[PDB]
Amino acid sequence: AYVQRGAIITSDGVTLAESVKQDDGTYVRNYPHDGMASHTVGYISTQYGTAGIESSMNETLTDWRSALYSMAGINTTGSSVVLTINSQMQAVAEAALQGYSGSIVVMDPSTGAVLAKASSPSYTHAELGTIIGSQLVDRTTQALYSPGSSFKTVTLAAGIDTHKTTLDTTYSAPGTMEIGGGTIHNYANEDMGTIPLREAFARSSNTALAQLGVALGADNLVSYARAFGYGTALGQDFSTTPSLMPNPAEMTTWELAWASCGLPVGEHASPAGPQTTVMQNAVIAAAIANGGVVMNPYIVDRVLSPEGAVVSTTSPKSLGQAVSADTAAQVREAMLGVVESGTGMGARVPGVKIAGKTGTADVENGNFNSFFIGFAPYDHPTLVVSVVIEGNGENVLGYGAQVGGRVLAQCLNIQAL
Ligand SMILES: *C(=O)[C@@H](NC(=O)COc1ccccc1)[C@@H]1N[C@@H](C(=O)O)C(C)(C)S1
Repeated sequence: AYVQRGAIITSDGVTLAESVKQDDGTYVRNYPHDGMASHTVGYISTQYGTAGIESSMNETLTDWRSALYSMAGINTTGSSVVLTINSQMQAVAEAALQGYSGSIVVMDPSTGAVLAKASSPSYTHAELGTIIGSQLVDRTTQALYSPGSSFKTVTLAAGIDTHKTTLDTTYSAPGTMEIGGGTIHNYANEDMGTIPLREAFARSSNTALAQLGVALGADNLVSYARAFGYGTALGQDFSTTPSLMPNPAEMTTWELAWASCGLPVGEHASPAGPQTTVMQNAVIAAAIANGGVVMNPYIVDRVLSPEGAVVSTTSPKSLGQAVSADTAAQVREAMLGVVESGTGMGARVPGVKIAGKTGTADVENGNFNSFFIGFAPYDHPTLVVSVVIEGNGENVLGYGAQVGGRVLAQCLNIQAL
């Protein structure tokens, strides 16, 4: 502890972590704006473990002289870390989760840079010096959720990219339908008649999208999911638990039908899926917004020497092209429909074209979660949002979309400055 640890700063210059020298000789870790991006800034605690940047960039932040403790402070001084996080967007995301459990990720679609990353409930660093699904879980990257209908984005992308369907192709979308010996149902058993795929997607018909998933087959469904990041521990410089899909060979038709609507119901050796992180949902939206090119997200922009010189800069890196540019353009158009006339009207913001996909998924004892992935502006997107609002007793139907749209609009205004 005699070696001064480097600082952690936002892209807009807000210091979130500093080490301060003491007369004693040692350094104490200070956290200005304590409470901001806590899970991302992280900590090193005996009781609570290690997390975030303090942990992952520990060496950067962290010979004859080594044998002398009195000289530790002299030779080495840790380098600082500038994050991609913008403090104003981070504040926007934190304000939007007040009163709720869940998370939000805002990301640049062309690079995968994480501009805001918020999990709720959260905590302060002061609180770690006391006794405390807890606040410590990072719901953006280390909690897995059934994505529900937000995953239809992947089903749609795969259907179009394999040239098995088009947005104007019609589908029967009844209230209930037998598939693989089990029943699939639209929400509220709504019978929508025969409708084009773009409308089945905007209105989020499970019966229609399940039919597409069965037409694709398990290999295709899983393969496309993986091409968007499933099975990868996303993040160049932060830890994300991989999103999961089953071994396609173990899937049944009924399982496949539900999986295509974002509900993991499989029973077999491999995991049931899809199970997703919010960060993964953001990566999917970004890929779609970025002409199909998937980017490995990152949260460190650059590293600075104690003197203030740039030691290294992170380079954006692609995880591949999951779908063609033509496919991505069709998926974007379908997502515009979700917001302009479908289940995502709550995301609309006057004067800006926002596109996205909603989902709602049942969890334990009558609880359900609301999801939204989206991007803006529709034409030439410069931001992507991914949201989950956990209901845990409260009815949060459509909340993801409302939070998502509000966050995108506020972040676009910040970008314009
Ligand atoms: C996708 O998520 C869909 N979900 C369902 O039909 C199951 O939905 C619910 C579970 C619990 C409580 C209420 C609904 C279809 N898409 C949803 C969406 O948010 O887009 C939906 C509610 C419109 S139906």
